[PDB]
Amino acid sequence: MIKQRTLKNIIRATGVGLHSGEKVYLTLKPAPVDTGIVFSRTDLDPVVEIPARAENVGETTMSTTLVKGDVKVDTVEHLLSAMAGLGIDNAYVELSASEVPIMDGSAGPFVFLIQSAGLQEQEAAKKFIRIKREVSVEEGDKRAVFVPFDGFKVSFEIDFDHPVFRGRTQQASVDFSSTSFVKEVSRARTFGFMRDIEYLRSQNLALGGSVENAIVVDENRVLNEDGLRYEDEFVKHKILDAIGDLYLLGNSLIGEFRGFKSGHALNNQLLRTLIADKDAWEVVTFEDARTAPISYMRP
Ligand SMILES: COc1ccc(-c2ccc3c(c2)CN(CC[C@](C)(C(=O)NO)S(C)(=O)=O)C3=O)c(F)c1
Ligand SMILES: [Zn+2]
Repeated sequence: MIKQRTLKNIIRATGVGLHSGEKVYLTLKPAPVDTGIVFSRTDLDPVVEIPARAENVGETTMSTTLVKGDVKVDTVEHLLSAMAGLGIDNAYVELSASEVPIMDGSAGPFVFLIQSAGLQEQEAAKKFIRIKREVSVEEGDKRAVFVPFDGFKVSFEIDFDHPVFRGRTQQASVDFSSTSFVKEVSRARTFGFMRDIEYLRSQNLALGGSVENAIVVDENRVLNEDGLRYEDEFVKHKILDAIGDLYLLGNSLIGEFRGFKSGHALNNQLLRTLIADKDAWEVVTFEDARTAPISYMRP
């Protein structure tokens, strides 16, 4: 069968929240079968746990935020993308502060630490959410779609009137039914504009943000000394974001996601819309990895 996966070993990372600027200690732990990804504020007494599930999304403003009462876990999308990309079903994610560390602004450092620690297959069928019917949401200009697809593939298009974007509108489509995640999207960094930065810092947003953890876009140029990891790094990062927001379903997807100027807000409306429409999806397992439409890296 395709089996559930957890961490082989505990991972510890220190970093800074992108939005909060707060210093945060991250500990990823193995978790039992069917735990899913559960975030835990270990700075609070008692400790507050929040499953990474669509129903626990609060603010979807400049990040995906999980809420339980007053308690928030901010900017989960890059870590969850890493979890989803590597096929990790079960883990505890402990944080000493509200926000996941931004690292280099990609999922790269997370996939490096996880893959260094290694993965543990568990004696239980991995569950997938299979898209059975088209499901679509639109906030005027913006579109987010699930389509039936025998595998896992993500298409995105952004279209910002800004000279940095080649003049050519950056679009990408990636099939992740095999092992393209690490190579293709893992290293694509978040990005923001010199134009917006003083106002956002006014709203206590992007306080931790620097060239060290983001693509910083001037009027006409990327400011980073070393420029871009990829020609389409911007749209690849939007794909990384979508994979993490989609993992809030709680299981890997069998289907196609298509985003059109989509962000955290619309991604979350699409999951809620999907979850409501029970004829549009079912949960499937695979007793024989050889006939499954998804394959995973050696553990
Ligand atoms: C040093 O100068 C600057 C200027 C602007 C920024 C900056 C300003 C704002 C933002 C970011 C960076 C990253 N970031 C998150 C981006 C975004 C929300 C995202 O990646 N979410 O996962 S996105 C690409 O979907 O729009 C911001 O909103 C900075 F970090 C530094
Ligand atoms: Zn992002």
